[PDB]
Amino acid sequence: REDFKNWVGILATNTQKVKNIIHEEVEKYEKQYRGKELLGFVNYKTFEIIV
Amino acid sequence: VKHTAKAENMIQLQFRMEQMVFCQDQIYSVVLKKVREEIFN
Repeated sequence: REDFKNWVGILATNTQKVKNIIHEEVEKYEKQYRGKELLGFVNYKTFEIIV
Repeated sequence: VKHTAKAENMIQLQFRMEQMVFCQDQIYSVVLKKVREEIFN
């Protein structure tokens, strides 16, 4: 159980960590990808690629 | 008549323009208006 309680800690820790990734992605999406796609609204493919 | 035709084409052209959904900075003011109407209210 000590290990499985640790595994929640990694999921939260990793959930803090991805914020650098999404950040860079959003500025790639802003400087291109939804302006490529005739100006929405939220785009799904940027949302799929990050996850 | 020469001018009724200039007029009749121009109205047509202005509507031909509005088929394209084009977005600009002035939407934030009215996207706030959604949050006013449908969320705060």
